[PDB]
Amino acid sequence: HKILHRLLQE
Amino acid sequence: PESADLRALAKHLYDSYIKSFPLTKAKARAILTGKTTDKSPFVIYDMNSLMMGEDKIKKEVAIRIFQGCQFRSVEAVQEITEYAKSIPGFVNLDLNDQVTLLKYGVHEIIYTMLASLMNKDGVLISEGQGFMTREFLKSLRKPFGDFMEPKFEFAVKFNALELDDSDLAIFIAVIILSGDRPGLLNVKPIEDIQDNLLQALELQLKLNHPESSQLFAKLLQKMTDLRQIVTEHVQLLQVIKKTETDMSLHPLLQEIYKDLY
Ligand SMILES: *c1ccc([N+](=O)[O-])cc1C(=O)N=C
Repeated sequence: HKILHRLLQE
Repeated sequence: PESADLRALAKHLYDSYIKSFPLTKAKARAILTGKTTDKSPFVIYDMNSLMMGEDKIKKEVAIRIFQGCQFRSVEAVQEITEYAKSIPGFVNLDLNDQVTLLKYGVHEIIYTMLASLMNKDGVLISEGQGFMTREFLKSLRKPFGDFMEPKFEFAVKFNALELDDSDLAIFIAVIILSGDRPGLLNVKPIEDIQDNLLQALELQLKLNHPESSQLFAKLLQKMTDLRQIVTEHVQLLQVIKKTETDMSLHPLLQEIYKDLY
């Protein structure tokens, strides 16, 4: 879940 | 007393909700009613209207529509993830739970929110600038003609409950924090938060609709309808993902749908 992590990480 | 802490949470979430979502039920109704100072939406009732309408919006017709619908969902997921982050306690959870909570939550919330945008006849689009008819969407060729119809059916029942943006802000929080999604590592802290959110949601419904009773209970029955509606949908994506190779599914959407119901 690459983008989800990214979105959450932001 | 405690009703204070919960009154606060409800206002924090409404604030967060309004920052996060561009088009509220408030303006959407105003537009749909037409009782507003802004220019009316460009109605899209057929292929001709659509083509003329193309200029006022952000490959065969049906597949074009589905790609727009795709573009928009992705923006939805971003708005919802941003909102989730503002739920007190949400970001303290395991990052893998955060992902799971969202992975399963987002389609339930899209449909909750679509309904603010819908009526018996059709659905607002491009931030209230279009109004794409329900007749027109049915008319699309299989499988695409059955894609939006279950959501109109849900919408007509849900919009009856006459909920407010302030009610919805909490209602969507409660959905996201469902401790019973496949593959959570640590359920307890999620359930902890949901109990808060459910109390705040109960208070909010007593306060905002003091004449109406059982809106709370009615509303929690609908939370189960959605999971079914979302399953029915994921199934449809499999049907669409297979019978059409002409189309590509968006990476973010893939993430969600892969290993989902
Ligand atoms: C439209 C098109 C595609 C998808 N999807 O694959 O998840 C969802 C939607 C939708 O109903 N968006 C508002």
